[PDB]
Amino acid sequence: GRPFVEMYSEIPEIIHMTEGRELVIPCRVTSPNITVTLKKFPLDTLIPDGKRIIWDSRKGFIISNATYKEIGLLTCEATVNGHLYKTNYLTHRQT
Amino acid sequence: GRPFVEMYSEIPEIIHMTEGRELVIPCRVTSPNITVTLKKFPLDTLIPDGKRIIWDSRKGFIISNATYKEIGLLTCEATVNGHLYKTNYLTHRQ
Amino acid sequence: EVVKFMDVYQRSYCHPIETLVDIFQEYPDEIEYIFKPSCVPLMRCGGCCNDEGLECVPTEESNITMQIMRIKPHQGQHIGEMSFLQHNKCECRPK
Amino acid sequence: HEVVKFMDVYQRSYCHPIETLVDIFQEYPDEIEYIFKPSCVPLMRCGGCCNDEGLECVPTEESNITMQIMRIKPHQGQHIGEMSFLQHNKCECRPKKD
Repeated sequence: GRPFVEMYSEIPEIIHMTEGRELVIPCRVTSPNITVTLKKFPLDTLIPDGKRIIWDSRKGFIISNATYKEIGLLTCEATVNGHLYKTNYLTHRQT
Repeated sequence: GRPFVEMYSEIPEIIHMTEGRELVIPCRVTSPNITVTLKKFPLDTLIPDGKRIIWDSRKGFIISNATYKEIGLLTCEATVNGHLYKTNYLTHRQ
Repeated sequence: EVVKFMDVYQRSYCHPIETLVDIFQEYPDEIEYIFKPSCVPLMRCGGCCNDEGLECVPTEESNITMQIMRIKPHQGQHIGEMSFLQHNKCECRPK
Repeated sequence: HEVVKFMDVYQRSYCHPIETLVDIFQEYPDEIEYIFKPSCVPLMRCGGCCNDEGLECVPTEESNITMQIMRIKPHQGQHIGEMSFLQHNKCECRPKKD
């Protein structure tokens, strides 16, 4: 069913970020063969390349050297058996 | 078939006016018994009352002491033989 | 395609339009928190009267309540339900 | 329900192109000898928020639109002039500079 270990939340979880440091979007799933997509609102997609952006089933998406472009509403998406599931997060730099 | 002496133009004719004085929207028609309505964009129908707003088929609508409410896009409409005809004017101050 | 005169005139004339209003402008005394989002979509009078002596003003008003997140510098984030003013009808009148 | 839900408020306010009523003199500052009718035009322009005081919503992709405007010069007639305006097609939140 829902492949995400954590449950959906209507108000997005806040993630504190610091520019220039690692940023983790923690939408870990129950299996390495589930295909998960990462998007930034309104229309951007962040694709893992194994270097700057890494996907790890047990952790989520790991972005090195976060920048101002990663500040906003990020969403992980997965579809299991025709049903689309998601988890939303709001990244925020400390004042 | 058109009842208005002046012909329809896609670009409204400009009418220079002054608040407090007489404003004439010149949509005169060809015969005295043609029914003509006056509209203000967006939400108004201007009703002749014989005193402040007067209809004269040989001249147009004559408005005594036009107010800021008359500054805008005004349209005369008439339906003759099932066809709706319109003439547009745009009033402009100084 | 060139927009015809009558269409430009009708679409620009004084009327209620969706405007993105900054929350600080509406609540100038809420200075202890950072709001997310920092602005909200509201119907407000806008457009032109095509006469320098006239101005586009509201003639009927109402309220709308929206869920906003408030973050107190270093001390947590909470959802709040804030009320905002909208303009239902607009007219051109003397400055 | 009686309140606009957070996700809706956020998605509807975030930096994006929106119809904006712009004064023609702001776009054609060198043509103040005329009075234009209408005096303002509807244009897609970047608007909304970036939700971070150090960022601003700016255009990253633009194009042009042409519209018929009535141009009035005191005691010269008035003529229709097609005038072009800049429209924003895509926006982004970038750091503010000084």
